[PDB]
Amino acid sequence: HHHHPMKELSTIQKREKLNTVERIGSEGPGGAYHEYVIKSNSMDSQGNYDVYETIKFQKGARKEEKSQHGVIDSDLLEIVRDRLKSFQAGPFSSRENACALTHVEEALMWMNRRVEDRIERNVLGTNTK
Amino acid sequence: PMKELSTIQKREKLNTVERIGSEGPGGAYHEYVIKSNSMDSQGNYDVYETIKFQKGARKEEKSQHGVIDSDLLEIVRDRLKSFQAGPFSSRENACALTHVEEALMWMNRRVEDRIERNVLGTNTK
Ligand SMILES: Nc1ncnc2c1ncn2[C@@H]1O[C@@H]2COP(=O)(O)OP(=O)(O)OC[C@H]3O[C@@H](O[C@H]2[C@H]1O)[C@H](O)[C@@H]3O
Ligand SMILES: Nc1ncnc2c1ncn2[C@@H]1O[C@@H]2COP(=O)(O)OP(=O)(O)OC[C@H]3O[C@@H](O[C@H]2[C@H]1O)[C@H](O)[C@@H]3O
Repeated sequence: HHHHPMKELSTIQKREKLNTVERIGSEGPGGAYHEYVIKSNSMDSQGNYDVYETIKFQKGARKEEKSQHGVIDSDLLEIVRDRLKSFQAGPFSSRENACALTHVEEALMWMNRRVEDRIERNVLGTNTK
Repeated sequence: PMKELSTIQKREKLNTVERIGSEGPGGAYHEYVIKSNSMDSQGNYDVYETIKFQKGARKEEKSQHGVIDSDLLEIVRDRLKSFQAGPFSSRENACALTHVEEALMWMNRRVEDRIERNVLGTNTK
């Protein structure tokens, strides 16, 4: 349904990118964006994107008022973790995937570490340092 | 038919994640659902989002287009940097961000290795 700047993310990958990732909206809680669109570099025969998917993040903490519900970052990393685990058990494994997986799991471990630190201080879900 | 992922986080999880469909190319699933642990007043999920991955390499025929893992990590990267520059920063975020960026760098290395071996977009080791 979508026809083909500052908003596009500058990615680590530079060559042969499948998609562009773009931040949607304005800065919100914490100074972060809470909507992104992943869109193909390819057109269909009449100029629509082959891929145009939106990701909406939980906007406004859980114990704070008026919060839009959505995805949280650890969910995305858990998906990527499951896919790399699968590729590693399959026919096209690689050292690079492994290194990436280990780093993804440690990123997830640090995100959980943040969750538990905020539980322990009784600030999880509030607009607090 | 749970198909639910065993996550690193074990407490206060906002959402569950599920693999949808069957194993595909390379032995991986290409569709996932992120689903609330919370319901609205009539039992519907507050969050029900689906992520469909590029299934079957870009150069082969008969491929379903979609997202690739670098996109998800690039989004999480941006978000963490924004949080880091903002009011509610943390060491934990900084460590997670550095690990996310290194994961992204290892993913690029695969891409660049497959470009140099000139197998990118094909079903080869
Ligand atoms: N790695 C981070 N992940 C999320 N949020 C972060 C991080 N680092 C800093 N923040 C900021 O602290 C607040 C409290 O977060 P929290 O208590 O952990 O939140 P949550 O219950 O999981 O909700 C999540 C939503 O909260 C809102 O505020 C957040 C942000 O402003 C945001 O809009 C969220 O998208
Ligand atoms: N970290 C990995 N990321 C992706 N794919 C991986 C990884 N590790 C191993 N694989 C396997 O090698 C094939 C060639 O991948 P590729 O040549 O790099 O890329 P692609 O053209 O972007 O297509 C992408 C689609 O390809 C299909 O096969 C893939 C997998 O079987 C998959 O269903 C993809 O969803």
